[PDB]
Amino acid sequence: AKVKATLGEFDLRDYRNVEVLKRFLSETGKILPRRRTGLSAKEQRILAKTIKRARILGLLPFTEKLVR
Amino acid sequence: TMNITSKQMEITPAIRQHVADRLAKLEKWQTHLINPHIILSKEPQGFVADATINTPNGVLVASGKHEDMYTAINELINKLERQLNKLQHKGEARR
Amino acid sequence: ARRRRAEVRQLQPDLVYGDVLVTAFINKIMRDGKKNLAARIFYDACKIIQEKTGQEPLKVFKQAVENVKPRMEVRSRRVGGANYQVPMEVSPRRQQSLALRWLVQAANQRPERRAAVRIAHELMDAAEGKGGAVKKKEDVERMAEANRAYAHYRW
Amino acid sequence: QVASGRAYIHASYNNTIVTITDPDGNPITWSSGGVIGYKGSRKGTPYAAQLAALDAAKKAMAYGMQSVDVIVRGTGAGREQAIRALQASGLQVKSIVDDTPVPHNGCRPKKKFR
RNA sequence: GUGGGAGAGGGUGGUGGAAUUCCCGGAGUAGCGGUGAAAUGCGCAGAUACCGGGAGGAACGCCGAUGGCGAAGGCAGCCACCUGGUCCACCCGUGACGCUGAGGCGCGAAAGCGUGGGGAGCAAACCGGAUUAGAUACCCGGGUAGUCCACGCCCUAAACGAUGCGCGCUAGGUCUCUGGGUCUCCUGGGGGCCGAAGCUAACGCGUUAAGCGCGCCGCCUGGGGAGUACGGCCGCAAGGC
Ligand SMILES: [Mg+2]
Ligand SMILES: [Mg+2]
Ligand SMILES: [Mg+2]
Ligand SMILES: [Mg+2]
Ligand SMILES: [Mg+2]
Ligand SMILES: [Mg+2]
Ligand SMILES: [Mg+2]
Ligand SMILES: [Mg+2]
Ligand SMILES: [Mg+2]
Ligand SMILES: [Mg+2]
Ligand SMILES: [Mg+2]
Ligand SMILES: [Mg+2]
Ligand SMILES: [Mg+2]
Ligand SMILES: [Mg+2]
Ligand SMILES: [Mg+2]
Ligand SMILES: [Mg+2]
Ligand SMILES: [Mg+2]
Ligand SMILES: [Mg+2]
Ligand SMILES: [Mg+2]
Ligand SMILES: [Mg+2]
Ligand SMILES: [Mg+2]
Ligand SMILES: [Mg+2]
Ligand SMILES: [Mg+2]
Ligand SMILES: [Mg+2]
Ligand SMILES: [Mg+2]
Ligand SMILES: [Mg+2]
Ligand SMILES: [Mg+2]
Ligand SMILES: [Mg+2]
Ligand SMILES: [Mg+2]
Ligand SMILES: [Mg+2]
Ligand SMILES: [Mg+2]
Ligand SMILES: [Mg+2]
Ligand SMILES: [Mg+2]
Ligand SMILES: [Mg+2]
Ligand SMILES: [Mg+2]
Ligand SMILES: [Mg+2]
Ligand SMILES: [Mg+2]
Ligand SMILES: [Mg+2]
Ligand SMILES: [Mg+2]
Ligand SMILES: [Mg+2]
Repeated sequence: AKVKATLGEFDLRDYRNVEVLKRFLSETGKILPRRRTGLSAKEQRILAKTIKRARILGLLPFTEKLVR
Repeated sequence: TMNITSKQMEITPAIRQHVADRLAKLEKWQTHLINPHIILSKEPQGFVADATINTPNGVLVASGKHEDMYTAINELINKLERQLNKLQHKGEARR
Repeated sequence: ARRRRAEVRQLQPDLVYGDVLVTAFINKIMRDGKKNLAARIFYDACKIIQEKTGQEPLKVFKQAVENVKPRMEVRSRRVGGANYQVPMEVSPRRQQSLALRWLVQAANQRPERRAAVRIAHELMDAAEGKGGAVKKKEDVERMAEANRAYAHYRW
Repeated sequence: QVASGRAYIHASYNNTIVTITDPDGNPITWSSGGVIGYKGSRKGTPYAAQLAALDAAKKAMAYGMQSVDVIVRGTGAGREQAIRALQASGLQVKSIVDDTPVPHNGCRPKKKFR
């Protein structure tokens, strides 16, 4: 279930877009690994940098509790 | 109690109580030394001292060998001490 | 028993009640191979089991055996630096064996002078739930239980 | 007197503690492996967690508690057993959430943990 | 020179959340904590577990990698500024302007030192509890320097790839990071693995050589005595060369 396919053509590097970015976080809030996001290396970097900006802005979380 | 066998040798009350005294070193560990038995013996190279002892946690067996009889006996106790500290501490690897 | 599984012998059923459980018992009464002896005791007791408390000595015997077999027992493992008494169920094999053993053992500690009487009475009481044997059972079983929380170290 | 409320499970390697709260999160009653007759490492066991979670729910039911959400903290031997035991309590277990706290690489741990 | 790229390279300011500790308010009761098992310790003077509020310091989870960057030491939340190194393309400028490098100069982990801040967590020394024959330890409960910041010193190391720098030459296979191309692939620069030849005492090395060659520098010459003594230079001392 690879994520870059689960979504269209986008801008990773756009920190305001919470609907795209939310997909790249796990259920627990963690930045998902390449093994999931399907980003390349260079990509996955730009991802995490911008995810992080967004979480400072209040948009994406930092942690989330795990619901069973 | 403690028995000493001087094999093919003419031993003495004095050196007997000396070996009783050297063996006393193992009393250090405070563990029952059951019917200990030393054997003193000549040999062309030098003397030989054997001892075989059972304790609640196992048995000690060892041979000392040397020119001087007394250094043979010491060697014997030195070897016995090691064996005794090992029976006493061995499973403490209980993590 | 390193190698395979250790066969449990079956046993010739007895020449009075035709039931294996009796010979095992008689076997447990036996001492120094003298089996004829081991027999009369059981049967003599069986005289007494009818004489007093008129009933079916077979019934009484087979009852007090089920009144003895321990359902749960402790068997102790070394873990780390302490030896834990551990709760485990007894095999039907082992329960029989523990049944018969405590029965006799407790029998022979009774104050009765004549052996078969001792056997008579111990069985009559165990049928009812009273005696040295029964205790040993209930005992072993409270010693399990209370260890219930060591039931995870269980093989 | 509250029917809806919360169960907090504190599960360490040493013990298991259950505290039941109001919906606001104020303790109604609590229990631990120690509250049952266990001392030493026996407190740590899953059986102990169970016995503790029961007694906690039990006590809670006397204040008329029926529904709880269950909140779980720590990695214990008794973690799962406590969860189980509340479900078999007669309490409703309206949910289960893991809140176990974790540093984003915080304070230096005691030497044991390095 | 022009034009592009990747990066935890360095310095300065600022800034976010998780967590630990403490304090305050609430609610609650008989234990919590800890170990191999315990005890010291904390707790009815209300602890632990739970909720709200506050203070403060340090380190930055996921991403994260066998990854990246740096001459080495070493460098990791996020933002901006100042700034070094380095790679690719174009084949445009100069015209051997190179290589190495005794001395010199500068950088140099941790610990340590000075002056002044700061101090949550951790923790030499130190105090207890256990373990043990004993236990000036390992394990447990406490705990001060220090760990953090500024400035100034110290100059060490298993400071390691135990492998000095530059250049040229000598099969390939595989996966990986980062460029450029007419994109199965081709091709530079880097990080790994397996291996031609060849090397090696063996282990192993092998276009990231320990192969084949040139240049320059450093170093070795049996073990201990000893990185000691003496002299000298350096340092506040420790102590370094
Ligand atoms: Mg405990
Ligand atoms: Mg920086
Ligand atoms: Mg800053
Ligand atoms: Mg309070
Ligand atoms: Mg009071
Ligand atoms: Mg709080
Ligand atoms: Mg690396
Ligand atoms: Mg290094
Ligand atoms: Mg030209
Ligand atoms: Mg020209
Ligand atoms: Mg120089
Ligand atoms: Mg330094
Ligand atoms: Mg320092
Ligand atoms: Mg110093
Ligand atoms: Mg000092
Ligand atoms: Mg200082
Ligand atoms: Mg100071
Ligand atoms: Mg302090
Ligand atoms: Mg002393
Ligand atoms: Mg001490
Ligand atoms: Mg300590
Ligand atoms: Mg401490
Ligand atoms: Mg303090
Ligand atoms: Mg290394
Ligand atoms: Mg060197
Ligand atoms: Mg050099
Ligand atoms: Mg390469
Ligand atoms: Mg490099
Ligand atoms: Mg190789
Ligand atoms: Mg070859
Ligand atoms: Mg190659
Ligand atoms: Mg070589
Ligand atoms: Mg020499
Ligand atoms: Mg010497
Ligand atoms: Mg030195
Ligand atoms: Mg010197
Ligand atoms: Mg000098
Ligand atoms: Mg001077
Ligand atoms: Mg000083
Ligand atoms: Mg040197």
